[PDB]
Amino acid sequence: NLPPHLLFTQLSSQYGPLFGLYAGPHLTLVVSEIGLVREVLLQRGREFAGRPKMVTTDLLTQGGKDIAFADYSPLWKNHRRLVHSSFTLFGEGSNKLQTIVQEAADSLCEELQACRGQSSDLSVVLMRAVTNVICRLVFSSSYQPSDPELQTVIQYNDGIVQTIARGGLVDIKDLKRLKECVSIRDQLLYKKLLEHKKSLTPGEPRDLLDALLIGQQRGSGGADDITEDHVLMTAAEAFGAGVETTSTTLLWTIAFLLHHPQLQERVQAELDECVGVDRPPCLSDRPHLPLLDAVLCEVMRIRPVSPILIPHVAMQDTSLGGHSVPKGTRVLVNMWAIHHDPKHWDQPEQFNPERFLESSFLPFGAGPRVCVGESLARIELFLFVSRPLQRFSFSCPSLPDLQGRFGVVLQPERYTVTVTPR
Ligand SMILES: CC(=O)[C@H]1CC[C@H]2[C@@H]3CCC4=CC(=O)CC[C@]4(C)[C@H]3CC[C@]12C
Repeated sequence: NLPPHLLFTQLSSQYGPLFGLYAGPHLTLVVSEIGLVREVLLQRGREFAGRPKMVTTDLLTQGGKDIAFADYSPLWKNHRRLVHSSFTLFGEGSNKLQTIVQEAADSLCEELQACRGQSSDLSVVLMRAVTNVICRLVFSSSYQPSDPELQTVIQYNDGIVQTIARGGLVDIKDLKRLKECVSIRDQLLYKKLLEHKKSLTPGEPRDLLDALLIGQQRGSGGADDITEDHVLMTAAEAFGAGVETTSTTLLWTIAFLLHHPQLQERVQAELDECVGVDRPPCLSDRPHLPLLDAVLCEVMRIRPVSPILIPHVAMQDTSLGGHSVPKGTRVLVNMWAIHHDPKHWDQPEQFNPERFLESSFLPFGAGPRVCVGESLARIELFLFVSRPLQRFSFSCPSLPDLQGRFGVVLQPERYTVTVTPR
């Protein structure tokens, strides 16, 4: 009838913004209002920082050794501290990410030239580009578009997406097809991991994978220290969490610029004044591109990639609203609600980047469980989007459907778009 994110958004008007669903022994709360969600993420962030141990996830994360589906704990804090710093170093700390992402936007731009004068479907092409970026950032891969090993990775990532899309988080088989995908994935990375452990300079540099292995190098004894399996799982997750979210956010951006050609022209003016028409845009231009940033913020608001977050589990007996919340309780954060709440947003259903130009905006979550790839994401999307807008104009050749479909993320239905440069 109606997807859960809209259903509970819709019920929040008449009945409350906190809803309790029952199934089996576990209570499941759904939270559709900013104060409540802030209570879960920030205010009692630590209490609700647990994750649920499903069987798909176990396969995925070799038993909860990743970041996303592991419980808050001494081991998980060191692990994430290790991760967070790794990313910071590659993005803010220097220009390895900038370079990776610029040089990839080249390839992407080049691929698009050749697609003129078609009414191409991009999505594959972008998928490729963001996947390549993450291959680069994690292994120092040097694949070009045609490369078969890159093609392997997209194919096992793709299989995992397809598999999960049909089936379970079981919030609210064929589980063998995942194991298969997972195995080829686990092996290929491990190989890369072996290749990396052999050539390893701690001072620096040269890779997210290096950076974890160093961190794991410094690994006194069991209790709260990361094994090597977490390194591998964290590398796998950089794709798992990073590709489909980033590619989709790009797919929406473009989808919306088709509906708003004027706005696409306005951002293109911004780029022309501020950046050359030759120079590639780089991170230092960010402050000087206020509209673009607005556009990006708006896309992330209006079509949240995960309109319901992965559950937050109640680590101890706690409370929410003024209501007690037993240990083990699952809490679904309704990202669509808080991003479409008319109490907090004027014309929340209209695409208006100007609303970010002049509070309950949490595109990356927040609190202990906040996105660990936020800095990387933001840089990815800035760099990617400035370049194609600088080099290309995207028009309709009937306009794409902006409702959205739920794969493993919320995403627009496949569309054709005319791609035209200068
Ligand atoms: C909540 C969020 O936006 C991110 C954080 C972790 C991410 C998940 C991590 C596991 C995963 C692996 C994949 O290969 C596909 C997408 C999924 C299913 C990811 C969907 C987006 C998630 C759920």
